[PDB]
Amino acid sequence: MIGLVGKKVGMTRIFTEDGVSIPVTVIEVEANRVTQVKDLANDGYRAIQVTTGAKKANRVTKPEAGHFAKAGVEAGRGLWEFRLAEGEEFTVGQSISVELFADVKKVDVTGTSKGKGFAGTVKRWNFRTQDATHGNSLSHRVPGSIGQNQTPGKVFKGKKMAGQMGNERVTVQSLDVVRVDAERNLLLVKGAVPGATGSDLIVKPAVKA
Amino acid sequence: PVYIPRPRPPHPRL
Amino acid sequence: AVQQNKPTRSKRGMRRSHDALTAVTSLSVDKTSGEKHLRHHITADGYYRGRKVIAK
Amino acid sequence: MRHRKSGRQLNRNSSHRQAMFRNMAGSLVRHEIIKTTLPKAKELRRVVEPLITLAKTDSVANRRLAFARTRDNEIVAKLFNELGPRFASRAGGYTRILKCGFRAGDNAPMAYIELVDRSE
Amino acid sequence: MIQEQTMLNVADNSGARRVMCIKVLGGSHRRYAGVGDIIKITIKEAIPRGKVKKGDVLKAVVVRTKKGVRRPDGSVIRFDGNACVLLNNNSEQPIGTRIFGPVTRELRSEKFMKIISLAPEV
Amino acid sequence: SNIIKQLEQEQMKQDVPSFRPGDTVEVKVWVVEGSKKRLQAFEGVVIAIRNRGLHSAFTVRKISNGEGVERVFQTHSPVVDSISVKRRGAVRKAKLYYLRERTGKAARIKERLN
RNA sequence: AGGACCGAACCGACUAAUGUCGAAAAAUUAGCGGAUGACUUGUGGCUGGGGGUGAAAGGCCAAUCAAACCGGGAGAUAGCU
RNA sequence: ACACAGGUGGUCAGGUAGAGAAUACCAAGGCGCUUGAGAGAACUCGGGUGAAGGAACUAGGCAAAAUGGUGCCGUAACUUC
RNA sequence: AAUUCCUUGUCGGGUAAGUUCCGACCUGCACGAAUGGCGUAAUGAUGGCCAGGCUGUCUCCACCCGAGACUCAGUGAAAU
RNA sequence: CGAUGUCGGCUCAUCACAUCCUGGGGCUGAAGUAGGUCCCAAGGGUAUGGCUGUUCGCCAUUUAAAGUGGUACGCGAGCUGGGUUUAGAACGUCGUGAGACAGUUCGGUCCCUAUCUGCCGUGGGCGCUGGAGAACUGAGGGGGGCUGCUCCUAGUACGAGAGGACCGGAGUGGACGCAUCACUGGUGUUCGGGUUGUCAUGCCAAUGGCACUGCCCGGUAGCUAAAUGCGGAAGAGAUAAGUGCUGAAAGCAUCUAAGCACGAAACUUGCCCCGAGAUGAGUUCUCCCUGACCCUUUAAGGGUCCUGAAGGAACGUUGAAGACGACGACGUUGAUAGGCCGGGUGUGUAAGCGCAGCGAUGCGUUGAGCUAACCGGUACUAAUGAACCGUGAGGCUUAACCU
Ligand SMILES: [Mg+2]
Ligand SMILES: [Mg+2]
Ligand SMILES: [Mg+2]
Ligand SMILES: [Mg+2]
Ligand SMILES: [Mg+2]
Ligand SMILES: [Mg+2]
Ligand SMILES: [Mg+2]
Ligand SMILES: [Mg+2]
Ligand SMILES: [Mg+2]
Ligand SMILES: [Mg+2]
Ligand SMILES: [Mg+2]
Ligand SMILES: [Mg+2]
Ligand SMILES: [Mg+2]
Ligand SMILES: [Mg+2]
Ligand SMILES: [Mg+2]
Ligand SMILES: [Mg+2]
Ligand SMILES: [Mg+2]
Ligand SMILES: [Mg+2]
Ligand SMILES: [Mg+2]
Ligand SMILES: [Mg+2]
Ligand SMILES: [Mg+2]
Ligand SMILES: [Mg+2]
Ligand SMILES: [Mg+2]
Ligand SMILES: [Mg+2]
Ligand SMILES: [Mg+2]
Ligand SMILES: [Mg+2]
Ligand SMILES: [Mg+2]
Ligand SMILES: [Mg+2]
Ligand SMILES: [Mg+2]
Ligand SMILES: [Mg+2]
Ligand SMILES: [Mg+2]
Ligand SMILES: [Mg+2]
Ligand SMILES: [Mg+2]
Ligand SMILES: [Mg+2]
Ligand SMILES: [Mg+2]
Ligand SMILES: [Mg+2]
Ligand SMILES: [Mg+2]
Ligand SMILES: [Mg+2]
Ligand SMILES: [Mg+2]
Ligand SMILES: [Mg+2]
Ligand SMILES: [Mg+2]
Ligand SMILES: [Mg+2]
Ligand SMILES: [Mg+2]
Ligand SMILES: [Mg+2]
Ligand SMILES: [Mg+2]
Ligand SMILES: [Mg+2]
Ligand SMILES: [Mg+2]
Ligand SMILES: [Mg+2]
Ligand SMILES: [Mg+2]
Ligand SMILES: [Mg+2]
Ligand SMILES: [Mg+2]
Ligand SMILES: [Mg+2]
Ligand SMILES: [Mg+2]
Ligand SMILES: [Mg+2]
Ligand SMILES: [Mg+2]
Ligand SMILES: [Mg+2]
Ligand SMILES: [Mg+2]
Ligand SMILES: [Mg+2]
Ligand SMILES: [Mg+2]
Ligand SMILES: [Mg+2]
Ligand SMILES: [Mg+2]
Ligand SMILES: [Mg+2]
Ligand SMILES: [Mg+2]
Ligand SMILES: [Mg+2]
Ligand SMILES: [Mg+2]
Ligand SMILES: [Mg+2]
Ligand SMILES: [Mg+2]
Ligand SMILES: [Mg+2]
Ligand SMILES: [Mg+2]
Ligand SMILES: [Mg+2]
Ligand SMILES: [Mg+2]
Ligand SMILES: [Mg+2]
Ligand SMILES: [Mg+2]
Ligand SMILES: [Mg+2]
Ligand SMILES: [Mg+2]
Ligand SMILES: [Mg+2]
Repeated sequence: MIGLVGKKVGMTRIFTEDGVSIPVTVIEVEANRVTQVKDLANDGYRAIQVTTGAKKANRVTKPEAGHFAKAGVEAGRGLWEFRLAEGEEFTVGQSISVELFADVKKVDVTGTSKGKGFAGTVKRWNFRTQDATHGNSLSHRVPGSIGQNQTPGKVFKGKKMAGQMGNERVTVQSLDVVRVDAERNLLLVKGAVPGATGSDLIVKPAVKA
Repeated sequence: PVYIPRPRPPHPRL
Repeated sequence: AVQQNKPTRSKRGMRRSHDALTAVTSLSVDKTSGEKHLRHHITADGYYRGRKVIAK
Repeated sequence: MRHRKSGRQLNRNSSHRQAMFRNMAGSLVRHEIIKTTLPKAKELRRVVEPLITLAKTDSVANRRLAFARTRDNEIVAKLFNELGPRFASRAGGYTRILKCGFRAGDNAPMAYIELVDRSE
Repeated sequence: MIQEQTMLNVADNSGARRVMCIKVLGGSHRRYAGVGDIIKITIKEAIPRGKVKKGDVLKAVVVRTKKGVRRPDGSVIRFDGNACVLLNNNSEQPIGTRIFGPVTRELRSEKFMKIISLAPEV
Repeated sequence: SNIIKQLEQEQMKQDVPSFRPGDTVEVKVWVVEGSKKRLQAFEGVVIAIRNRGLHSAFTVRKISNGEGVERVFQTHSPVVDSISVKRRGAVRKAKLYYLRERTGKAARIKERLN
């Protein structure tokens, strides 16, 4: 089915009576309000656009404000989109709560991983460090060779070099839903999800069974 | 100039 | 380490196509003294947002 | 990679930074307004405003803390004698930064930092 | 975290005193041996009339590590040294008849029941 | 976070007694040999305490049959059934890691009797 | 007492790193050797080019050494480029 | 060749600790080394710390780590004693 | 063997595993007696090998402190 | 030959397939297990040590396996320098000798600030035909794809016994990857404490500087691995080798000629990420601007005045964003940062005072004091009115509909 848009509310653990400790990420999933329903006749595919949270009526622009007023919902902190799965139908202005996940066992969570900035090859690609001693000249964390010789005469595309690490769209799949608490608007999922505290997460039912 | 340094020895292609 | 051919005036100017300075888009007029100044900077006489703050 | 970290290094080591901010705190308490660089002023807020918060309560242990942190008895007296009573009702924010152009010799962003009572 | 060249104390009375891990068994490129793990050892130090000889190559099961085991609740059990029980090289079947120092529940399996029974603790 | 504090309060146990590093403490924890649920005692000196609300832990250092053992217990973990202070110690450090390189007579803490 | 020992100055230069369009045409930093002697150092002097001097490496003889440098024979000669 | 991390003989040489002209902190005295201001990526340099392991590194324990003082006890083979 | 080609000779020791090392053998390609032979205490910034300790040398890197690198202002090269 | 750096190692690879493992199959002198041989198959994977400068090889112990080759037997403007290749020295040997040795032995400077191509990242410009804010589609591209063991089936099939399955399930690992910091830890020169030497604050007391953070002991946040969650798939399509069904040519036979099936980690998908400069520049939603004159070759023309929207940019406070740009959040109608308040955390019973003691010191006040980056609040300070850019209804042709 479709997913929800939550916010990463940090991590903690659930102690169970049988003794186990479960590391859970806490995702506050407020009501996702449908701002637009896309269909084959007009858009060519079936999806719902949702919003969540709240913005200020000075940071919401006139185009955004009109797009929200057409739906009848109040402005949220952005818009997301979920493809419909042939069996569900949503109306503009409908609220979807975390109760959508009441029966879900595993979810995929998509976040924007924490940004590491410009990373070297050791950190970014698990490149092996060269010698610390034994004669090494200024070449301890340097990448080593990047190509062969005259015969290729070039570096191949997709060479693992240094560059921007993190700050990108990551999906962690098949995380156990530990708890769905509808009154608190909370989803407790086992393990870590991408991103920092307070970042948007997209939680949808697991695509691999 | 007046002083030209000796060039560095080549790689010993021997 | 070093070039095999000298670059051209064309390549030189194309590289310098990003070296152009940006002028300050606008200057601020002081509430009280009416002097020009940078946003969020005191004026040359020591006013900021209409009040004498330095008296230099 | 600097996530959630505070404190400007200011291209100094820790001992030099500590001594420089001790001196600058003394100078700001003495003159009630000083012209420095903008990053130095922003970093000096976190040095001088705790000193005034300390000086709000006048005990011997507080005098000795202020001395351990400023190393100037004239400064420790101006705090606890003038600035503490002056800012007794301020809930923080005893300093004000005013950006003032750029330095001639190196084009450094300049800022005045003053105490918000200096209206005389 | 036992790897090759790690020296372990001997937790049984098979005669060995210090052994060296020469191979972490099970899996290519496998790096470490935790508690319930079988390693290949050589005997670096033994007692004169023991059941094993110095320089013997055989197997051993780790029973205590300084690194320790973590429990499902997050708890940790660490020890002040790495110890192992020597096993016959073909069938594991501990060589000694006594076992010194405590062990952990991680050793409660079908093949180390002898060890879990002979141990003086846990 | 208020949300996480609310989720952790509802799990924190209230029976947790007061103890300090240096105190000799018996921790009774739950052991499972399959069907039966037994209670096992671990008595030793508290060498470290980590106060983090629900994530609080404490390291107890025992000297078992020969080998010395340390056990980091999670305080609010349901496997820890009970914590009792058998003896109060009079150290003046928060962490007693120097007790690791001490044995016998050099490893004994004077009693607090405060 | 000692071409004794440990160790500063001092005299060296074993290792490593840096530097290698250097701070430096030989260094710096950390260690290292000798450190009352066949020691080290100042000032002055003497030995000179097939000559000197050399606890000897063809080492050194003014950042030049299997024959210094300067000037001359000299526009040597160059079946080579 | 430089306002150059080099070289350059002699004399004077205080305090506390110290065996000391070592070393640390100071005195007298003299300086902050003639680009600064920010930021706080990779990587390089110079350092600090490090779970478990402990030479598995490597040509080689290179480098690093380690040892380190005084007094007393005690000290093997071998020896030219 | 600073000498031995075959050759990593053989046997012994040391290692789980030793082309190195140490001991011995002698089949010395091609030792040998002042161009000295053999030994040798002490000595050596000497060559080789082993052990204890010690460790970021390594498994396998992590973090931190500074100087650069990066941005701004000023000055302003070089090989090619 | 007016120089194309030469072994091995390291680092990083990349391709082939003559395939080492895993996958599929035929034959077997294939009972099972386990093999042999051949065919298909390159998706992924494909040891650590001792010796030696080694490539190689020997050995030890693993592994599902420890593939074979190409790539200047890849890779020194990436590293090393043990070997080979200078100058010293010695041995054996050769030579009268100087010297020589695919003989050995000890020692012996490894430069380059990247212009271009390439590659990894990240921006600016313009375009995309009125402008703008969003959300998408998805051409196309990349990533990923490994595998052990145990148990059930079942001690069943098979087998005289020994031994011992296929097929199909379940669990738990190794290596690899992604994320994260709840836990366990590392770090934590920005927190607290102990302590040595010395100097200073007049002195005592208390503090501060310096001594590598002087040396240490702990330790917040952040970052992080050794910590912890997750992943490789299932499925689908089309196939390889192979196996067929029906079936003539060729009355039979025949997998093939017509036709119809099955068939593998290979291929296309499915999973994840990028992605409309996809100039073939796409779609959807929303928002904004509907004022006049002059001139000329009355041109998709130029000029003047008035008008400046949506939005943006700039500036400021900044960020779990970041080299810089960029990106995100705020700018008084405000929690953006600092301060402050409360808490937490860490350290660990401050100072002063009093008491005991000859004193060092202990005790009480007191789990005190202090406490970074944390949490929750709070306009005290700083985020200024403005100004700036961006316009004024958007070409032609044709077609389809209301006039
Ligand atoms: Mg970041
Ligand atoms: Mg170098
Ligand atoms: Mg280096
Ligand atoms: Mg430029
Ligand atoms: Mg911050
Ligand atoms: Mg200091
Ligand atoms: Mg309590
Ligand atoms: Mg002497
Ligand atoms: Mg000297
Ligand atoms: Mg000399
Ligand atoms: Mg040397
Ligand atoms: Mg000597
Ligand atoms: Mg000496
Ligand atoms: Mg003289
Ligand atoms: Mg010679
Ligand atoms: Mg000379
Ligand atoms: Mg001549
Ligand atoms: Mg001449
Ligand atoms: Mg002539
Ligand atoms: Mg001529
Ligand atoms: Mg100068
Ligand atoms: Mg000078
Ligand atoms: Mg002295
Ligand atoms: Mg001195
Ligand atoms: Mg740095
Ligand atoms: Mg260190
Ligand atoms: Mg370590
Ligand atoms: Mg520690
Ligand atoms: Mg350790
Ligand atoms: Mg050890
Ligand atoms: Mg080795
Ligand atoms: Mg190796
Ligand atoms: Mg090496
Ligand atoms: Mg060394
Ligand atoms: Mg050292
Ligand atoms: Mg010979
Ligand atoms: Mg021999
Ligand atoms: Mg001879
Ligand atoms: Mg003779
Ligand atoms: Mg000598
Ligand atoms: Mg060895
Ligand atoms: Mg630069
Ligand atoms: Mg500049
Ligand atoms: Mg040539
Ligand atoms: Mg040429
Ligand atoms: Mg093939
Ligand atoms: Mg393949
Ligand atoms: Mg392919
Ligand atoms: Mg595939
Ligand atoms: Mg070797
Ligand atoms: Mg061989
Ligand atoms: Mg070549
Ligand atoms: Mg090659
Ligand atoms: Mg190259
Ligand atoms: Mg090479
Ligand atoms: Mg190089
Ligand atoms: Mg060499
Ligand atoms: Mg020679
Ligand atoms: Mg694909
Ligand atoms: Mg691919
Ligand atoms: Mg945390
Ligand atoms: Mg810690
Ligand atoms: Mg620390
Ligand atoms: Mg931490
Ligand atoms: Mg004084
Ligand atoms: Mg005092
Ligand atoms: Mg001083
Ligand atoms: Mg000093
Ligand atoms: Mg499939
Ligand atoms: Mg604030
Ligand atoms: Mg007290
Ligand atoms: Mg007190
Ligand atoms: Mg006191
Ligand atoms: Mg406290
Ligand atoms: Mg507080
Ligand atoms: Mg106000």
